[PDB]
Amino acid sequence: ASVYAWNRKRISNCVADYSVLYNSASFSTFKCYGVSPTKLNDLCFTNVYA
Amino acid sequence: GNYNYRYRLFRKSNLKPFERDISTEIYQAGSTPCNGVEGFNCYFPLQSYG
Repeated sequence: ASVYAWNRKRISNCVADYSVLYNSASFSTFKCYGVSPTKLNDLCFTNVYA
Repeated sequence: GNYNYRYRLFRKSNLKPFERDISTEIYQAGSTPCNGVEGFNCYFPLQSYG
């Protein structure tokens, strides 16, 4: 989608394997400002907005 | 901007009490090994204050 009308994807009621997304080499930018990248597979959150 | 003061943002494990670690070794934050070479998920342990 376009930036002025960015889609908001809600991720909930499921298990997320952030290691698979993290280890992909095509991602040239992976910057987390409130959490640790290696702790994403251990922490739990109510819902995720994408 | 004074950059003479540096802090260690990344380490593999926590320090012991009254332990000084001055090692400038590259940090493996990802699945791909670094082998002492900077790059993706291979960040310098020392960062300077602004």
